[PDB]
Amino acid sequence: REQLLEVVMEGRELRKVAREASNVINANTRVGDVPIASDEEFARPTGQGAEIRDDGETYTTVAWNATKLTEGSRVTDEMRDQAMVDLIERNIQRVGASLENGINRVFLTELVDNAQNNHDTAGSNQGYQALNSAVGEVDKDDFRPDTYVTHPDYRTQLFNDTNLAYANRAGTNEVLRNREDAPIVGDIAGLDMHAAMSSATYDDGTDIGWSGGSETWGFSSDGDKGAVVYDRDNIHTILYAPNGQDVEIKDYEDPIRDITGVNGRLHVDCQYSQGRSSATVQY
Amino acid sequence: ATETQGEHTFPVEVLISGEELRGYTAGEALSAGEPVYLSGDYEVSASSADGGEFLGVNLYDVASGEPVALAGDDCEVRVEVSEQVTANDEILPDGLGTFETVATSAASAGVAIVQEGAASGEVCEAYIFAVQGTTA
Amino acid sequence: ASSTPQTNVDSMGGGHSYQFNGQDLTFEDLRDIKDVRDSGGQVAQLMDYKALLNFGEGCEIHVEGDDETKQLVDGEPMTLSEWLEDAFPHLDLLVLDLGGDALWYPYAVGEIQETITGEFKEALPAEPWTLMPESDAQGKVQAWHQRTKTHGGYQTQTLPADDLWHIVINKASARDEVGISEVLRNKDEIQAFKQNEAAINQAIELHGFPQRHVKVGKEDGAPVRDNDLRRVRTIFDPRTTDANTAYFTGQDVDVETLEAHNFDYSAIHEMDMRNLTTALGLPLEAGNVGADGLGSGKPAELRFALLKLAIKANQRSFSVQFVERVMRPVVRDYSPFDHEADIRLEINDPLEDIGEVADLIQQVGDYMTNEQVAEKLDLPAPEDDEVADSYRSPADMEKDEAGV
Amino acid sequence: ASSTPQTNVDSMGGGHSYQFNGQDLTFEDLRDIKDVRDSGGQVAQLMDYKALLNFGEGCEIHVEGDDETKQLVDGEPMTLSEWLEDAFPHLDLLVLDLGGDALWYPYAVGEIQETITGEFKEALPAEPWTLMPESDAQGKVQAWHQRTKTHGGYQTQTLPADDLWHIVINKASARDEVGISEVLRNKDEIQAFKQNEAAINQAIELHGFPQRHVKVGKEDGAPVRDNDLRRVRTIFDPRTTDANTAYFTGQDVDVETLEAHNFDYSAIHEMDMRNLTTALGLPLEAGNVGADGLGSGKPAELRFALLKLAIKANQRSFSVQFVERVMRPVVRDYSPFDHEADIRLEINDPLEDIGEVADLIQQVGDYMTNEQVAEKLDLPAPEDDEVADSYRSPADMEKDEAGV
Amino acid sequence: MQLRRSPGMRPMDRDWHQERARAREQAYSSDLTSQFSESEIVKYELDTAQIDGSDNPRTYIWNRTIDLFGMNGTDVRELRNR
Ligand SMILES: [K+]
Ligand SMILES: [Mg+2]
Ligand SMILES: [Mg+2]
Ligand SMILES: [Mg+2]
Ligand SMILES: [Mg+2]
Ligand SMILES: [Mg+2]
Ligand SMILES: [Mg+2]
Ligand SMILES: [Mg+2]
Ligand SMILES: [Mg+2]
Ligand SMILES: [Mg+2]
Repeated sequence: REQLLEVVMEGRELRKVAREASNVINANTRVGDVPIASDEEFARPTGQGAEIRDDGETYTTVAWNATKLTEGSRVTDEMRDQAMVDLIERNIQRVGASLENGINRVFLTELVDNAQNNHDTAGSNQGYQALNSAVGEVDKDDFRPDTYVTHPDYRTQLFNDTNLAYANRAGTNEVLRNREDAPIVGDIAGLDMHAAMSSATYDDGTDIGWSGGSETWGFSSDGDKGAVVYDRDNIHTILYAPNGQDVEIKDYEDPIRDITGVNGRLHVDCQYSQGRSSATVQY
Repeated sequence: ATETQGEHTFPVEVLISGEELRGYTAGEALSAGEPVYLSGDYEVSASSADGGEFLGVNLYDVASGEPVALAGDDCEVRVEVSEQVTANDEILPDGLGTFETVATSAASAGVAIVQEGAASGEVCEAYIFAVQGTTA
Repeated sequence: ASSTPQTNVDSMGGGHSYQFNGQDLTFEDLRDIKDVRDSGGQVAQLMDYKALLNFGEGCEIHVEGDDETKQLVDGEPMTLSEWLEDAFPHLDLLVLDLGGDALWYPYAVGEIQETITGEFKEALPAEPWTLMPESDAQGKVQAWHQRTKTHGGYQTQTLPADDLWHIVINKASARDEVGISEVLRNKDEIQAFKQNEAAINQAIELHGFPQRHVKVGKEDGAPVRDNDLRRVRTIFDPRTTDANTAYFTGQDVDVETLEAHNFDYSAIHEMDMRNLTTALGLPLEAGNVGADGLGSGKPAELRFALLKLAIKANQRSFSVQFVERVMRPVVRDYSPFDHEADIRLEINDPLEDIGEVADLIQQVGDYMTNEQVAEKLDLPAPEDDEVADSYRSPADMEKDEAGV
Repeated sequence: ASSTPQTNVDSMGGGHSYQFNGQDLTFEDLRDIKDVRDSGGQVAQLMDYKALLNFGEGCEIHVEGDDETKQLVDGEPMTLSEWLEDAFPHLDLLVLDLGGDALWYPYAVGEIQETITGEFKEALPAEPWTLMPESDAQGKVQAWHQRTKTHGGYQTQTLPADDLWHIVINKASARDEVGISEVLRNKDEIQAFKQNEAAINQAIELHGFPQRHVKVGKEDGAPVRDNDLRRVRTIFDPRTTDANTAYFTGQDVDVETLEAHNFDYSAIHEMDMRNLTTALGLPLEAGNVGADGLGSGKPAELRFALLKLAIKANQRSFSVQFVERVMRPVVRDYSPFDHEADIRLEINDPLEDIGEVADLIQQVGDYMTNEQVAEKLDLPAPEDDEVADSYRSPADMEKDEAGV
Repeated sequence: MQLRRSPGMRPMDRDWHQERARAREQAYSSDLTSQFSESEIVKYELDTAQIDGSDNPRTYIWNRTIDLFGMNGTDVRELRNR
């Protein structure tokens, strides 16, 4: 009586945060514009009885062009019958996961590359003082950040900081106990959200079909960008789908060839409303 | 041809895209991703080193006399190259189960065009666009 | 305890896509159910027999303390039961329609419709293959997504859960507010049946009848070409032949026969119908197929008990949801009565025997009120309360009153 | 004696979900049960028939001496039965769901739920494949661990044993709080059935029908190549042949037949169904399969008695746990009545013939009170206590009172 | 696209497990070429299975030419001291 071991062991799963960590727009069109107002100015010293000169509101836009992201799979119908598990369910899960990873790559690459401020730690004081300094850099441009996005090496280094690691310095032992799941990690330097990213997420340009970003994402070597401190309301992830609100997964049979497949799609763009509202932290 | 992921080696999925698959008989033992040519009536064997021997790439490992699935032309495939290649390079069966460039071969025209470059001994992605046979 | 469910419910986010489902069923699966129902033949007829058994015998509305509800509706007095029977005049048909849909599809679904004056008009069913629910982290439906064929373009829209209503007969679990299609649950069995039926039909054509094989020429002799056979074909042509045609030949022509090759297609049909009827929960007899031994005695009593139990379970499940989600809102919003009253909708037993009930009434009527007898016998109760509530027959009370 | 157990149990040192098979009950095992349940076909229908037999006939609530409990609940009287009947309006459906789950899974499990104002709403079941108990060193459940599919991953949580409830029909021993799933217990028999079904279906496709074998060429004569057979294939093509096609040939073409190779698949079906039904404890007849001699007389009387005993055993096991672990807490925590009252929940016998009960009432009614008759006959007892408590029929008391 | 025989898919196929289990139970040596088809070795990747004959029951079963004691057919790994 040959009873098989039915279980399949999972691969590496990346962290997905872009839907929470940015303003999501569910667009009505695959291309579109967000109107931006000009900065506030100072009123003008004027002589009594003189004409008041104009300096009215002026406007521009940031455009979105939601790039179609896709992931497909095809299997011989004969194999669907012989599979140890629901092989179509597994491919649906993979296809959906590849799209969520796609969103997070578009988001993180916009976030890191187009941040207008930077704090260079010069290999020193890299924990709390770097977050506070990066908030200071955004504050000098008169925006207020509320979120930070973080690389695994930055997280690792930050939780060695005695200001977080000693219970009396943190006012709480949660960082020592529960690490990134501690409430203080999401409530630090005036920031009320932490978005833990995966290392593979940023577009290095080494992955197929992708052309890389301008920076290095990491926190291991001279010049790596390891965290971004930013205003969550000033970075937009724009999602477009023709057949609904979100990811569309379609099953199909080949009409001729006894092949079944599953295909996922979503259109996504990411754009800063105000790139000055964001600062990278650099190794 | 292989991805490495920690301890693990995973075989690459050979066929990227394409609907034109056809079934043949193996004239010899063959392995997934090998270029093959016609060697008897509906019988395919591994391609030799220059032009005139290519119908498609074998999609799965076979013993002699087993049925073979080919990706023919119109398919995009993940294939190992024996030399460093770049986008737009035409490539040709190498005689070694790999491909190589037309430029390196004695031939003058290829069977597939590289879309994604690779180092020597590494997986490129290429579009198969032509077959080659005995012209004399 | 608590006022919100504290166990989770295995359902949030639709899997890998939400407002359109990833793993869970789709508009294309819904149209697959529609195509099975539409297509006719044996499978369609069996699932229509299932609908007729569960819902075809009609219904009765009951209210506990109905007399206490007496109120003037338009100067005329009504009870809540009288008002509901006026609100839902054709309920027997509606129950069969919705009851059919909720066996085929995961749910029956519909609207409440008003007159222009804003009085209640009807509970209007919607085409169930056009609609799918969106549900929350505790598994409750919050919106309905519709698409319809509309001059080729799919008109597509979203409606709140607030003003639609829906009913689920078949559930994955007690918390499943979306339900299971019996068709999609048995998709493979339905296909296996259809494939085997097609295979039998083709086998009857090829093998059910003898075929004439004329062999021409002597063995080891002169060969015969196609044009030579064409002239012989003209002589022995079955189109031209008749029942008593005789043949004259030389020794070098043979009229052989491919005999009809025996195979028990009747046994294959029995086996197919057994597999399908069991998969759809019906007895084999519903498929116009009999079985040895099973047609008699306690073996019969068991299978018809199993069928009646299945029907009672579906009927209770439907009746509760129809009262709670269709009738109570209508009483609340368009009626002067208290909607918190104990309304019930009974659905009749399709296999009840009036003769068995009459025997029962003869044997034990002495222990039954005339209202109980009238209800068992499917009659209006007596017009006089003391006659309805008493245990002597009304005809016996009449002859007593005549004696007095 | 003592106030705590002093005999040990086979528990794995506590912490684990230790079960009958000397190991740990995983969420994989739980979802394997869900897969047998949801996947349809014959095994699913049989375990559904098992649930319907045990719990489909509905329920009745009794409290001993309940007329003594009369109390104002909301400025108006109730007895404890009347309060419980309002607390659990749809108990027939709940009993069927939980009783089904407790036959499929090792346990049925759920919550108590409250209104926003904090009075009792309902006992709310939870999805049993999602929840796993943790036993201590004396086997008692201390916590419930839950994991559930959510938006492409899983949520997970722990809940205390203190505010869920659970019911176990099948036990390893009278001390087992984890229970045993009949689906896991009979996993090999279920797989053996499914494999033999697949084997028969495949064997019917290959061997159930005749197949035409055309042989071409003279034996020891000229060879025929594939390209030559390709033209002969066109002539005897089964796709385009019809019932009365005739053939004309030379002597060197033979039209042979692979006969339908007779095998008794009907007997293999019977043997599979016999193995499965007996393993699931159903009678053979539930499988749409019959057998000689067993259909009548004392052979029938016995197997129907065995079925009814198996049903009564499950029903009592369920009823006790539901009263002790759901109803008594609900009375204690949300009711003005005494929870120590002698409550019984009884589940109806699915295989009663009311005709046999009516024969009994005819024969021996002279020895039963009108209340006892009404209870056997499944009717409300008479409204007036003296007639309810008397022995002669209410119709006889009426005709004699009318004689005054 | 992935066929049932394709190298990345073999571990999903029930037959790949069933047939590798058969091969281990049937084997009388690690020398696969002595015993298995070129088809079997390729299709079931039998080089990667730990085949050696140690899983074959007949490695452990007695089969003496004369047996006065009914010892033949006993499997030594079912004895008390195993
Ligand atoms: K060369
Ligand atoms: Mg624009
Ligand atoms: Mg001026
Ligand atoms: Mg200005
Ligand atoms: Mg700046
Ligand atoms: Mg912890
Ligand atoms: Mg804060
Ligand atoms: Mg193409
Ligand atoms: Mg001659
Ligand atoms: Mg010759």
